Amino acid sequence: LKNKKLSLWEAVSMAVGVMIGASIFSIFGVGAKIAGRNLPETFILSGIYALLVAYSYTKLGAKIVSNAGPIAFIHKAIGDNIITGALSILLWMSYVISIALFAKGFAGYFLPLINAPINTFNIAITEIGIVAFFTALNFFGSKAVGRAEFFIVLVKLLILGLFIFAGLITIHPSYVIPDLAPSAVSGMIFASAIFFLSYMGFGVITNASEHIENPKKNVPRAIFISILIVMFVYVGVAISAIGNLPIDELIKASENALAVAAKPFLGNLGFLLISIGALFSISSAMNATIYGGANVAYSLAKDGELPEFFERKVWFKSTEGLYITSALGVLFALLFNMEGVASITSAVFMVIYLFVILSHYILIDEVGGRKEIVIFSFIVVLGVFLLLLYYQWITNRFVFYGIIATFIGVLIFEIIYRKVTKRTFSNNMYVKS
Ligand SMILES: CCCCCCCCCC
Ligand SMILES: CCCCCCCCCC
Repeated sequence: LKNKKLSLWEAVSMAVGVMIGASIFSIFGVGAKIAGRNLPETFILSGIYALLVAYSYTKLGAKIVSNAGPIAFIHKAIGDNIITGALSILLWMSYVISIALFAKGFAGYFLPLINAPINTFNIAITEIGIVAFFTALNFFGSKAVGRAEFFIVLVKLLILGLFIFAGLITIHPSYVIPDLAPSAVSGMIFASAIFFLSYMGFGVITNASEHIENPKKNVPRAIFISILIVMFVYVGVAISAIGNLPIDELIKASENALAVAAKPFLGNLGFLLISIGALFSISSAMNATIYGGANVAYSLAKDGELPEFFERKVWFKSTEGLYITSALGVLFALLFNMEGVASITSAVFMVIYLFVILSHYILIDEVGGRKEIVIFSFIVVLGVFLLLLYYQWITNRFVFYGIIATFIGVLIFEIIYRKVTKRTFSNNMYVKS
């Protein structure tokens, strides 16, 4: 008896697909708004943060194998307690808010495509509709869409290959050169904090590590390769879009930026292709996030453990979790705007990453690595976290309290859940590895 395993390239594709769905087709507009022409440099900077985090994930994942992902690293370092417990809930939440992000991104490209007006109602309906669709998919087609994921990722990479290389032919180099004004530089740095989520490949990979062939080798390789691929794609797309459309026209077309940005150099067929590619990209990212991420993370948080053998591409256990995940996802999507959801997601990922970096530090004699680099990584991510919170405090204080309420709500829930259920975590998550 054995799990259906992913090869290296399938694992790479999975992370690349999720990352592109979020960065290219969901939050790209927000980046044009905050970073403007410095957006290409924002992606690079966010990629540096991602690589610093990757240093820890790759060292830990070469030694520890578990579908519990970061929660296995954390348990191995600090044992079982309310922190470990709350982090398992937080990892689930990170998938929940990502679902809101994808739903929003889908609505943004979908409504202009069908000529529907942008309303608070039309947006709301389309988000509810797309989430409900992926919820229902559990019962009829989540595995089949799963088999289509690899081919959707290839196609959107080609489409974005076209966008990059055709776009570069006609770019104005005069709007490609980085703006070094103090306010252009500081917008670039604030955006980088929001755009940390652009490299959210860690989740789907490590939550699938036992379903990955030769995981001690291929989990670290998939994390590193996928980050490098998307770094090149993002920079190519930001330059091409920015060099072809007035920066203030990117911002008005925020919800579907790249389809409007394709028009100058690919005409109405480019608008159509980018829009259709966006819908498939986001769709495939949502399937990977729900069936592969959220299903795993919910069961681990609820049970304190996972089955040794299960189908990743369905809601394999505790079906109530599927409805809870979808309902909370729709809630976040209705309450906040794209920049809001992006900020909350990025904040949550940073807290997970900090505890992984800490775990790497505690377990350094066992897993290896340089203590200097690990401390450096921790300080960077913490700094970026606080920059994000500061930015929210001055820009949108509702988002600020939203972020704080999430962390606090998660910790309080853990204490109450642990007391009600007696649920505990053990080294049986990773002991066999
Ligand atoms: C608004 C409901 C959308 C219906 C699902 C369509 C599948 C997405 C593929 C483009
Ligand atoms: C993430 C914590 C999940 C708690 C829900 C348990 C409900 C049990 C349904 C029978």
